[PDB]
Amino acid sequence: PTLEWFLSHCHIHKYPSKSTLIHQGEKAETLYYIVKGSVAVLIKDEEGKEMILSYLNQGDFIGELGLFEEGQERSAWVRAKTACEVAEISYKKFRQLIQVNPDILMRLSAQMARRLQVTSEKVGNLAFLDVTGRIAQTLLNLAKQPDAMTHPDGMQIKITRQEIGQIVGCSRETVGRILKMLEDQNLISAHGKTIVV
Amino acid sequence: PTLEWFLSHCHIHKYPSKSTLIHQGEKAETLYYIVKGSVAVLIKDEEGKEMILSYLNQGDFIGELGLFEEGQERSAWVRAKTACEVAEISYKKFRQLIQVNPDILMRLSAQMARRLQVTSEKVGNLAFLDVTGRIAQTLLNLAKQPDAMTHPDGMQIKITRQEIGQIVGCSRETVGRILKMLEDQNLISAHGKTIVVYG
DNA sequence: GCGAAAAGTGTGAC
DNA sequence: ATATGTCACACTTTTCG
DNA sequence: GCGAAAAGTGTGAC
DNA sequence: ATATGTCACACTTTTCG
Repeated sequence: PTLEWFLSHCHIHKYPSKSTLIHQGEKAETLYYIVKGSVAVLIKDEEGKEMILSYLNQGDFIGELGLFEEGQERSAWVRAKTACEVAEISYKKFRQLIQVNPDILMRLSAQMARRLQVTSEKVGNLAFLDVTGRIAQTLLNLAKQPDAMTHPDGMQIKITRQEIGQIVGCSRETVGRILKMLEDQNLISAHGKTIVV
Repeated sequence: PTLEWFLSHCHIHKYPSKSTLIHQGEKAETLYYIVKGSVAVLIKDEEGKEMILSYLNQGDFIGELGLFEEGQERSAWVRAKTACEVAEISYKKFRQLIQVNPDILMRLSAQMARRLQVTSEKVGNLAFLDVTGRIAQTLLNLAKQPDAMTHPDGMQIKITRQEIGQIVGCSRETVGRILKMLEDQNLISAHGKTIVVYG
């Protein structure tokens, strides 16, 4: 609909998996769009520890926060979870496409709107739930979003305790002994893959 | 400017301190705007422990997360920190107000860009810093807010150690202690009103 | 500006 | 208290040419 | 579906 | 190896009518 006139004016690129689309602090000049695939947003403490803030996918805009004031820089990091085709438009041409048609600027804002809600939750979990709890929300919320494939009884999913470790914010081994205390307790089963029940 | 174009379409409302302007469950259908005053956004623990997410000052929009979808609830709480003339429109008259002068969709979206930056940072702080870390930072920030009196040396923040405990995610006593330590180092001076930068 | 009622705060071994 | 992190390395379990 | 690295992971007790 | 949460209430400071 609106997207094709939009998606026409962009330069399109294919990023191999694990590439770095965006760097923290780099000066924000380009908006992006995930035409194919998925990406990861994560930030970093000067002493190297990193935390995933979210997974983004086909349909979502990227690097939109730089768009509204200028001077500023990329707020987070965006790596390629897998291959992607990314339409890229300078802020400037986009600042224009909005003057022609108001619909794409909305299609952005809706996007930032649910992300400001999904993020605020994440603050509350970090502050109210102990790790064990955050991990069960992660294993629920993960095991549903499109990556997840319909297990007979309780969807399945592929995640490393390492990575659960950077969403929940604890470490592979604590993620470890706890996860098991779930299999035992009986609300999940796992072995490389994680079978939610 | 057309912000006035906006208010002249809106309808004000006077609130008093501590009054909860929005509540975490109800249906979003109005989009506030803070004429005069400050308000605080916070969520709650399964039993009441609050966690203030951010304060919102005059010239801010409130409850704009429903504006882009139907039948979504209000996601947090918002209580007047002070008195607040808070303008109102409704979702639809607002969209009707958009397809005409695109400007304020822009002025709203911009505020929602900052918020995700600030909130992203907060999740950095909770996940990376330890309490003295997070409390120093809270103090760097509030020292920087709009509601901060000037002091010869440093900024005079006015605040309740109970509040810092909420903002930061720690209990009341932990704040009291840390606050003490920082004074001993001569980094602040406290007594209800606090001064950041020695004293 | 008054103070009385309400709200805020330390303390310390687990 | 009570919850969670941090150590080394041989260990699985998953990678793919 | 072949094995061989490459990843990813469980110790425990401070 | 560690940090911060806990519990009660005299005592201190803020509120607001």
